[PDB]
Amino acid sequence: GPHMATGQDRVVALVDMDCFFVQVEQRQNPHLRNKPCAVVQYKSWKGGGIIAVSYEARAFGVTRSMWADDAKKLCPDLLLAQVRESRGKANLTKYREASVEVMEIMSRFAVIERAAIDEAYVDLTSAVQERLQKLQGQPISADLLPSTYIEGLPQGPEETVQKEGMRKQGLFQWLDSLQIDNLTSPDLQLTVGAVIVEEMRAAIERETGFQCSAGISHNKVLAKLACGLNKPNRQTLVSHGSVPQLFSQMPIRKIRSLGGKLGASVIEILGIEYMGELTQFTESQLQSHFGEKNGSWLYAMCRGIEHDPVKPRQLPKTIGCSKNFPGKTALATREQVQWWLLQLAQELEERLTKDRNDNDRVATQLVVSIRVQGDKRLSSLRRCCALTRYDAHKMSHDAFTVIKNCNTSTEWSPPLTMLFLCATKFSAS
DNA sequence: ATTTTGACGCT
DNA sequence: AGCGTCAA
Ligand SMILES: Nc1ncnc2c1ncn2[C@H]1C[C@H](O)[C@@H](COP(=O)(O)NP(=O)(O)OP(=O)(O)O)O1
Ligand SMILES: [Mg+2]
Ligand SMILES: [Mg+2]
Repeated sequence: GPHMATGQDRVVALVDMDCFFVQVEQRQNPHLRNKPCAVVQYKSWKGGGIIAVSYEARAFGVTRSMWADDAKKLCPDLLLAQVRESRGKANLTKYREASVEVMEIMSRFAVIERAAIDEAYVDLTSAVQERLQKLQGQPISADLLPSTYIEGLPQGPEETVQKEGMRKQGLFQWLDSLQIDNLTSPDLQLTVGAVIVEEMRAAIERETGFQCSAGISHNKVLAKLACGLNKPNRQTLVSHGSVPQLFSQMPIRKIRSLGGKLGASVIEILGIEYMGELTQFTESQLQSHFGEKNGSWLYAMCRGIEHDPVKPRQLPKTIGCSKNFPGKTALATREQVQWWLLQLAQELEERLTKDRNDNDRVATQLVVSIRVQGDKRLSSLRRCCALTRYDAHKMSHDAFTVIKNCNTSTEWSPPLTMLFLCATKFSAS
């Protein structure tokens, strides 16, 4: 009753760029704008692998991971932009730099947690408190929320036939119901959060040209889920009260962290399909099947409650470079292995030197990882060494030294299907 | 031959 | 420390 926490203490947003790498390339090349477009890496093997797809191309069925030759079978007029290749490998610098543009804009509004190259969480609790104080009892106009959806609305009792009509009808129902007079109202706090996110998204688009979607809720899992509900170029508010109906038909795998083996086990062991069905288990039952940590997390999450903080971290914690060597291209000679370690180490050196100048820090550990032909696991072996000098020849030599005894017997066997260098354990400089 | 990353958990 | 999970 009066003591049941409801996980309504925070306002959290997740901002995710729409078809991000495609938009970077469309900004650079106006010929690609408003077209079915994709970004591809490599070209010789089946036209290259698609890693990003414009919404116009998705309408034809083009997806991430498709070979470009096959995408062309679905979408003959598909336009393609190629990832830069340097030193024999795909080089993602352009997208990392565009990411920095967006992150630097978002951080003007609030503390952000960089969650991936194109998305960040925002803890808006303090900003909402401030805006509620400058704005005192003044109602919030629908004009302040021109691209916001209220999940679950409209409900109940003809513009309803088109999607913008429905959006406005749901928003009107929501705002009509709001009580602006209580500064402690969670629903009001979320609404002010959404106003701020509209401002943030407008700033991102104005200052970079890039469009994005966003979720606004009380925690990161719900913000992330909300964000995906009305992509692209829209934002979605998931209130605490919307959770029971939303979760009643939500496949377990759609919640972040449950998309893999753990989610599959939740489905298989409990014989359920949707997140809401989890409410019928005690915390102890869930802990018994999935462990203390997972059990408690699931017990709270299925009720819309999660406490994971927005971490104050705008910069990546590691800087890595990897290359796969599939099928017949697997590395089978000592010289091959050393040459590719050098290529990787040279890209890594460039990125580390820039990072040291920009961010006043230095990496102190080098992690070397390899995969052997036949092993399905991403990494077959991982070994570390000291990272004491930003020198590509030294880093590549040290990596060879730490992995050379994996070679069973001038020849390398079994052939290597992946090399990976990662700089870790940063200290201030 | 789904590539190139990145964060965090378990022991 | 080294491996495993999940993710974009
Ligand atoms: N498996 C993968 N491998 C390589 N790059 C990937 C990737 N998944 C994503 N990327 C890269 C390429 C992507 O552009 C970028 C962001 O990933 P998203 O946010 O998952 N997808 P996007 O922004 O394209 O579309 P929208 O969000 O509107 O659905 O990260
Ligand atoms: Mg995105
Ligand atoms: Mg994303």
